[PDB]
Amino acid sequence: CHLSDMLQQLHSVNASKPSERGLVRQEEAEDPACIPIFWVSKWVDYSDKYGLGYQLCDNSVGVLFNDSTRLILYNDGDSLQYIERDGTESYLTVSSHPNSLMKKITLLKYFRNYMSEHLLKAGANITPRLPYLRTWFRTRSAIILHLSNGSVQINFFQDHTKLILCPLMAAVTYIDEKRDFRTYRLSLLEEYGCCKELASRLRYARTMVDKLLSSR
Amino acid sequence: PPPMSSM
Repeated sequence: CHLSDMLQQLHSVNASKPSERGLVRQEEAEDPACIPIFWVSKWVDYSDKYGLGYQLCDNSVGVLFNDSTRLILYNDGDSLQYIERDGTESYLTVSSHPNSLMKKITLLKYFRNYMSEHLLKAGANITPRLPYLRTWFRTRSAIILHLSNGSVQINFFQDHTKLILCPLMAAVTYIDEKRDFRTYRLSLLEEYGCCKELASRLRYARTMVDKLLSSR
Repeated sequence: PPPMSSM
């Protein structure tokens, strides 16, 4: 769990008051070598009945089911990863699958088909540099998605802005209102500052990471 | 609340 590292990285950037000091030189904090490998491109909240389905940017699809199990279909459309409630990981294929997983596979295929047909692909214009969804929650303002590689993604509903936080790179990717996809080193935002918009979202992010840490 | 991401 790299959540503690993430919280520390956010504590540090926020404490530097990046938008409240001198000349903001945000462009100097950009680091394309830190562009994430994975993020959530689409999601469907069917948690009142089945669970939460998501598409990663590589076109792989996962579901976190209401029974606390996870099923992930690789982008080849056949290879499967199943994670039981106790945490046991199994690797198989749809072509071979146990009869006991037929229902969950079918559900996943419906999720997959819907996302492929109906939703915008977040970061669609970007070539990325397999994690599963550890957990998620929603607020009035955002959906928060925690990936098993330590990444935390926050999608804001009102303005469609998004953060992808990676504690391994100590980086943040910001997708703005114009769908501009920019990756920054957090330490460099400390060094060079950032706009009020990103600064406010990083403050929000800290609160969300606290929530993740307090509900582990 | 929106039950899915942006269309």
